[PDB]
Amino acid sequence: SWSDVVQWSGTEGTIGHDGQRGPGMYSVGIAGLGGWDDGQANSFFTSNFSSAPVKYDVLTEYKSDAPGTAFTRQWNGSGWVNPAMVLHGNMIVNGTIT
Amino acid sequence: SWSDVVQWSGTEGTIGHDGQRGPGMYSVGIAGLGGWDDGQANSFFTSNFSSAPVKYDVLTEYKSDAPGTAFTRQWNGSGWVNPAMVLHGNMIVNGTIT
Amino acid sequence: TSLPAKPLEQDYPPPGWSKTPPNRTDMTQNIYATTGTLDPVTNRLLEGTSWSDVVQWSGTEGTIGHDGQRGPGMYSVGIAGLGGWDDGQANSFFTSNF
Repeated sequence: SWSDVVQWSGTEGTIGHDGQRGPGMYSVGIAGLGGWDDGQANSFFTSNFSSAPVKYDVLTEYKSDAPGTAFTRQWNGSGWVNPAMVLHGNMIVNGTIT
Repeated sequence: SWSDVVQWSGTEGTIGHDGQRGPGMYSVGIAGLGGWDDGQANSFFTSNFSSAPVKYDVLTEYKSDAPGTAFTRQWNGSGWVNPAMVLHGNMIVNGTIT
Repeated sequence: TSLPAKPLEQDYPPPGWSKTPPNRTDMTQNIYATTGTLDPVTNRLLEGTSWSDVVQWSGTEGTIGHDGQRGPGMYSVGIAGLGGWDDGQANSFFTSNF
């Protein structure tokens, strides 16, 4: 009888992976914000980016009704940590110019 | 004579597709803006991103000479629609703080 | 995963080899086949003849291609002690984050 059926021609390769997505100096607001929200930040990225945040990702969270209350954190690839030196144009919090 | 020429070795696969591009809370201005411009917004993405806008994409359009005139829309994957809750730090339009 | 060395043993099959093409559970690996003159009386290779040069016999997985490019945005970043546009700092920003 016929032998065991075996592949004879070439095989198409699978889908690989390419360069990672690039973040930006974003600025988003959350209603009723009293502090930095890791959950809201993660939800923002999951909803829009369709991918996890990447290394050195900077996102700014603030309460719009009182623009002084603003929080900025840097994603170092595993979580949100306080960045060493991040300075926005909206860094004027307590209405003071010296 | 020789038989019909047929492939004998493996075949390289084609190029697949990977995770989608991630948007951000962008803020762009258009000269002479009297309202939200779908065409200008699409031209902005086509020129810079080199790709179509993705789901939950937020872009802010404003007239720089009068910063109060600002418009923000969310791209829900098929068009620009009014977002449910988007609140920027520049949401102060009519010079009023209450 | 690579081209095996030519078998030296006259056994059918030689050590490390199988008479029938084994199932390719791992796609990255390839089925390599070599041929020789078999003696049915001894169930081994014919005296004075050996296995042919080892050649690929099954399909080959393709390499990783490239897809649509990353999309930028209307970003706004600050640098301490800035007296003018900094190409080096801008490039460092993109290399670190993007």
